[PDB]
Amino acid sequence: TENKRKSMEKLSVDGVISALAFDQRGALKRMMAQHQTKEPTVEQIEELKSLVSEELTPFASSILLDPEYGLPASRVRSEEAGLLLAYEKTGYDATTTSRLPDCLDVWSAKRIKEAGAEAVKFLLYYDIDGDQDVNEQKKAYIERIGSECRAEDIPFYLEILTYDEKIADNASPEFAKVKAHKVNEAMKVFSKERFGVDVLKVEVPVNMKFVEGFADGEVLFTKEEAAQAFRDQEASTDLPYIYLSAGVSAKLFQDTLVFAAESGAKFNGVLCGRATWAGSVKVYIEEGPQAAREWLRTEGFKNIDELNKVLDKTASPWTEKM
Repeated sequence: TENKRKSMEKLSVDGVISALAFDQRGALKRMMAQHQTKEPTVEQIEELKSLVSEELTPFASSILLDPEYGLPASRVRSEEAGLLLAYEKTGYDATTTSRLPDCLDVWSAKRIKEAGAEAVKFLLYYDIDGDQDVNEQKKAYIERIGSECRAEDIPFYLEILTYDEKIADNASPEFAKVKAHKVNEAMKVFSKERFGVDVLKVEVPVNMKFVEGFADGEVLFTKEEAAQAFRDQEASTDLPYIYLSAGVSAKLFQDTLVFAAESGAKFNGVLCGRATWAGSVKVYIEEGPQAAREWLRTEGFKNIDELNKVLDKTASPWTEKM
């Protein structure tokens, strides 16, 4: 575990993971498609990932990229930034309820390490209350990956995105009502030794947009209830865990971290994506590479710098977990 520990250190600063997430594929294409009539190209996708990597990794402990479009971007990251690579095929088949995991066809943990990565990240969709046989298949799949990573001596970062088989839209009030249970129970399953997880990458256990004080519409939760969901999450695992930002704004994500910390969560960092760099997409598409670069240096930098200042007072070192 000395090789894993020193990889873990390459992904962190002072035992805190302050990482930039840009393995988005499907979601990035949908964003780019809003601003031009032509289909987003391979060249366009590769270039924007490269710009964000070159410009913002000086201010991140590591960057998460996908092997499909992100390999050029991985090669321009700052000297001090570690690399994580995504291992799962993107998205999911919405015509079925199972969302079964599937690794990229020509990739292995060994090849990911040979690409210069210090971690393998894998995203799993998980409904704790879903079909038991579907769940058995998923658990066996994660066992395999965790074994691969042990053999190649590379940290395994498991991303869990929760869902309910019975609910199509995870932004809805009916999903917000069961999110805490979905998130916290999933973490308990995948914290077991047999899965070989080094770091859990997880959602905050509340949709803050339905919490009193944050909410503009229906209120579902008091702040106390929200705070308890965070404590329940903290008690769900002894593993290092970090928060993904998903589609929330920079400011809402920052406010959530302060709230998590005040509640008693001992999260160990974040993998923050769209909140930090989303504004660059429209600029890239409408005005080009140089204009995107100028946005990244000014506005992008401000988003990430403001994130780092919040992390310095909210996040806890993972060194106190192993």
